[PDB]
Amino acid sequence: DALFPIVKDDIAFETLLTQAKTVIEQQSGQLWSNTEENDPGITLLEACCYGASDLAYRHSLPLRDLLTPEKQEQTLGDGIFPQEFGPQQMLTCGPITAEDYRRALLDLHSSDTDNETSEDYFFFNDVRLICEPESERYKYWYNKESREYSFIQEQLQLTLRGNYWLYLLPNRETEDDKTLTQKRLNDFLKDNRNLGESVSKIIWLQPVDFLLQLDIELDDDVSDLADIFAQVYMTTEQMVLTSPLRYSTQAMIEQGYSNEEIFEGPYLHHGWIPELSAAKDYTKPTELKLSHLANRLLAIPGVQNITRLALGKHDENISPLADDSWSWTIAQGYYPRLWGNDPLDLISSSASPLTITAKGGVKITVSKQDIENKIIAEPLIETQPELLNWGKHRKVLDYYPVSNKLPACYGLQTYAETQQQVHLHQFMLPFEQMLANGCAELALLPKLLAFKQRGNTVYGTQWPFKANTVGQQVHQEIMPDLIKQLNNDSQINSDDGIHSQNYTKELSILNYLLEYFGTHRAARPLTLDSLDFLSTQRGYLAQQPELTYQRNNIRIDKVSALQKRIAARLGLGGKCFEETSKLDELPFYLIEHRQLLPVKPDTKFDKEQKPDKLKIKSVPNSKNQQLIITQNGTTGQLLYGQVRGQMITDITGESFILDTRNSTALARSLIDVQNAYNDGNLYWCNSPVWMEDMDYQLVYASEIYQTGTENERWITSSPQSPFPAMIEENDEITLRWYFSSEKYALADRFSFVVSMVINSQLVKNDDVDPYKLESWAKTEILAEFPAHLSMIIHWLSPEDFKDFVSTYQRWQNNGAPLGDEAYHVLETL
Amino acid sequence: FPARHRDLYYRELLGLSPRKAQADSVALGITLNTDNAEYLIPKGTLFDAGQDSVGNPLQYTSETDLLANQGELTDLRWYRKDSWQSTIPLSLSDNIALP
Amino acid sequence: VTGINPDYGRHQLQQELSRKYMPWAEDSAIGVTTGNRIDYYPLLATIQQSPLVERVTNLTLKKSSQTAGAVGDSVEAADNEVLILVW
Amino acid sequence: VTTVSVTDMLTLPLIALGAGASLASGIDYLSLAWQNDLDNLDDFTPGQTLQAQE
Amino acid sequence: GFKALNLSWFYLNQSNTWGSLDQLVDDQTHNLFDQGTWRTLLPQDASNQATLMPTGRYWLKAEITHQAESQDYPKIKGILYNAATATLINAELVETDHFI
Amino acid sequence: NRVLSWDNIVTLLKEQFVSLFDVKYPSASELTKIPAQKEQQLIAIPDSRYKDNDDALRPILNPARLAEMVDWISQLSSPWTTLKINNPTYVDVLISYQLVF
Repeated sequence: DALFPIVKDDIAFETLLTQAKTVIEQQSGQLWSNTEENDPGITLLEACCYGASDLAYRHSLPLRDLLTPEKQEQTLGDGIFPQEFGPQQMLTCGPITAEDYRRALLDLHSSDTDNETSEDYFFFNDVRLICEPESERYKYWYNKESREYSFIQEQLQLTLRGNYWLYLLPNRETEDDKTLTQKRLNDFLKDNRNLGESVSKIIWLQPVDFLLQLDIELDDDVSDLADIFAQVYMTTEQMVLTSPLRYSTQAMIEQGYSNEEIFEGPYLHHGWIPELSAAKDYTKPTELKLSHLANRLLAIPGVQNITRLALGKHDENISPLADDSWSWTIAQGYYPRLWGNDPLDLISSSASPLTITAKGGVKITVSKQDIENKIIAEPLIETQPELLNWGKHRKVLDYYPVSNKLPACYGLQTYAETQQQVHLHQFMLPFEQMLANGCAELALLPKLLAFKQRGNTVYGTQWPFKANTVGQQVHQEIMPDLIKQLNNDSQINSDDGIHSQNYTKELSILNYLLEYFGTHRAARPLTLDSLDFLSTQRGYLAQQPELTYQRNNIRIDKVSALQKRIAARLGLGGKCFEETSKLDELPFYLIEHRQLLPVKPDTKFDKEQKPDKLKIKSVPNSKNQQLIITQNGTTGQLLYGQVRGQMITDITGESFILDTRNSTALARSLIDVQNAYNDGNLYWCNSPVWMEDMDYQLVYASEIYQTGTENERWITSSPQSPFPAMIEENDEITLRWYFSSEKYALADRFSFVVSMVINSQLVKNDDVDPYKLESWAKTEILAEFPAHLSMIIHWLSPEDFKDFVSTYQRWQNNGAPLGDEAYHVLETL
Repeated sequence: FPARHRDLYYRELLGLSPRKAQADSVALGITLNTDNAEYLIPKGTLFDAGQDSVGNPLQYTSETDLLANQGELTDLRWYRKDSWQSTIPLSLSDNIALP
Repeated sequence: VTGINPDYGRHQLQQELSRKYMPWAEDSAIGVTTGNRIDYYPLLATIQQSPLVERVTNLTLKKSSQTAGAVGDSVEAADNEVLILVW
Repeated sequence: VTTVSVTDMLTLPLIALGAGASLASGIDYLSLAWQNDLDNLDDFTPGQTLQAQE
Repeated sequence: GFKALNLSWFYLNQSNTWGSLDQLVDDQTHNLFDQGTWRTLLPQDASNQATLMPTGRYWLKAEITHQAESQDYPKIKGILYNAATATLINAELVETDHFI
Repeated sequence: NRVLSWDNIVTLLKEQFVSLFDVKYPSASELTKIPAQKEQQLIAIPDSRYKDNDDALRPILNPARLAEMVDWISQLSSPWTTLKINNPTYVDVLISYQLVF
């Protein structure tokens, strides 16, 4: 990685001096003919030739060393490239496919985080993600006349698309205790949610004891008995409940895989899963085939023959297959568990279904502890991020002035007092500056090619001389002017403002670096801010690993990767590329329509009920209060997000908690409901109507706009009346007003729809046509837009945009809860 | 340095390498000399395809044993549904050859 | 196995089993039991080892005169008898 | 292998001459810098020790 | 090919009939779906004197379940007798234009 | 190696299948369609060398080939998407010019 062994002959002082003398001959051969060791011109040139050789030697150092900054700068946990740019983050991707969710969920481990118990195990043996079945689809009804929406069935049918059913097949330790598994699963599902999709149901498969009757005959010369029992149980357990096969990165390399396919799919911390078992369908009874168990058992060393392989006592959940002697049908929602709760105890029992016989008629019995000892534990794989560790920082930046190499007879060693000495010092100064700049340019290399935390300078410069030196004293009065020029010629932004050539250079470097990841720089702005535009591009490059890994991920109170990609492509709004940008007033916002819907509730609670216990608590260090309601016989029947406009927040035990923050009405009539509870006449139920149709306020435009006839009036958008997002010409209107034709209400508006609220100040310009410009922006964005999504454009005046920003920020801060802020957000669209 | 910087990232950190060449396959028909009723050509027999442009010889390896004989496919005919119509695309007793 | 014609698969299985359980027929090159017993499950494992076989769903062995045995029933031979598989 | 001690106002070519005097084939200033892992041609201080191989 | 046809193979025997041949067919074309090898053993009772087809040549007959779409049938462009498959060796020493 | 955007579909399909000359996806005017779209529709213009018909100017791929493309591309997509690849609908554009040679 060092150029020195290749170029060590072209860097030498003699080679460079020969080239310099050739130029002197060609250009000034008839005026400068004496070029021996004694010529004063050559001695000055020879010194500069040594400096040129020294500068070239610095460039021929190892590549990794030149990319390493000073010790005080090297960030912890990084290397030549930051940690997030490793293969585990740049070649993988977040779970997109149903199979990807299988891989990501199977990687969960009990030791991933801090734990309550010291048992190391994988939570699930198998999972299966499917779309929500058509029969149980999320349906809701619109009333033709009442103009409202209800979950209870001329009413018309509407369907919400995007919903997953998660079937979980737990392991043995997981079935013992599920509290830790449930908590970790909820955290994973929250942070791995795709745009427009959610898990509407979690199903746990129940175990059914599968008592297998097995008769095995041993060879006459068997040495170890407990070992054969361990092999038999391990082989049989795998044949019934085959576990995923994981490998470390080195093992996958040894198997012949390449890094292209090793880091494929989601990033698994506990081993790679190249091949998975065939995905089963858990919406109907499944099959269990054990015909090959004979082949595997006979392959165990020490096992001679098998005399019986059949099923013992089984309940109705297990039934024999049709015409298959060694296959069985497992009822829907159930999975086969081998030999009950404690297998090894059953084998060691006198009534063991497994019978081992040697020497024709000798029965073999082994205690449980011996079988436990012979069972080995699979080691825990843990793949850490790959790094190219820091090299050795090298003092390339250090510069030694070249006038110090001249002999003492030239007068440059003592302090200058005559005109001749000063003139010689001034003659050499531009050449020392050029050599020093080359040294400073090479020292700037780690910052020039940095993927993140880029600087303000594009060219390396420095002052050649140090303090208390002969050279510094001579140039004392000229240093401020030259240093000012050096800064001007190097910095992108200075006191004078934007340097156009330096600005263009920075764009080219960013575009070259962006081409590493298959993207490119955005077009130069025409009506935008130069500094803001640069922030978009630098943030685009710096967050490349996160942006594409989470290409389809959305979380509450976090700027989605889709919004960042749109901003980067258009080169607008660089404030969104830094975390905790909750006060920066982004030029546009993205809203997921599905977030403004309630969870479909149970049909039991449609009718009114009376709570069996009720209390009010005030949260500490805040003015809000929580209303706690307790009703019996409701375990596992109430869900978070269940919905006037009051949402259930907690499901702790048999009590659910409402919050006064989400509803001002609750914060006002808290005494009245308390009084209603006191006399026992407070009733709660599922909301018969959860959200109504949209009707707009009537607001008249200014007189200047009123250029129509007696039957023509102009209606303007108002802060109390948002502009309709679906208005079409020649549409009948009924006077507040609404659309007489209700086909707008029949159209689906929540399945894979995103709303983009944009400030209208951007298009406020004399020479900008908003409609032509808007069409161009959609064309530019379309290439990188998700295929299964639709976007709605909302133009907002600079005044009501602030109100939307204040409301949306507060809504997301609270956790995106349905309520006054959420319903206000719904109205604004 | 820009070229050496990208190479270090792709090859050393990400560990990616260019793909190697893929070997091609051919189908060979064998005609036996008139004095052999049957011959066995074992798997791994080498066949010559000449040389490339630079002069390196080209060789191919048989993949499966072949039990050749003196026969030859000569005729090919079929009929189809409509009644039924028949045709003879190929025949060696006649001078009708496949297009 | 998917893509294999059942008649071709059955024909090849007959040749493989005849070679295994009638060693004297194929130029006597493999040392195999001298036609003494035919065990049910070792025979089942032998059938499923063929690359063309995916899974055996049913197996039955019936002697020349005796009734067909049940699942897991082996076949014995007299001191002067040698068992031969037939199809 | 020979070892040399750096004194005041010494240059890399001068160190090579002194160090390379005992060596059979001498040494050049570039080779001497590479063997000592110098960051530049002046990356040494008085009192430091340098080495020169064949 | 575009689809996997339903084929049944027969051979002309001395009894002037079509004896079944499916038990001796080693089809690597996946029922006339893609290019490949095709090997069979000619039965001992095959006849080249039968009057069902022109004499002097042994005959094989394939029966195909009729396909409604005429474009689903494969486009045969040649059949090789006494055919084998060969693969290049020392590919790393060959010029690139040969592969192109 | 995953499909989320239109560019991802075009890039991955052209890499995998050599019979494709170009793949078209809907214009930007349909991304604002409020009723959304259940099926994502692409247009595959095949290379004339791999056409399944006689006309070189209007190549047509066999439906079996298009089915394999849909199956392969669906394996790298979200389960809530339905990608359909169809033969193009060719429209003649009559061009007439008056010329001086």
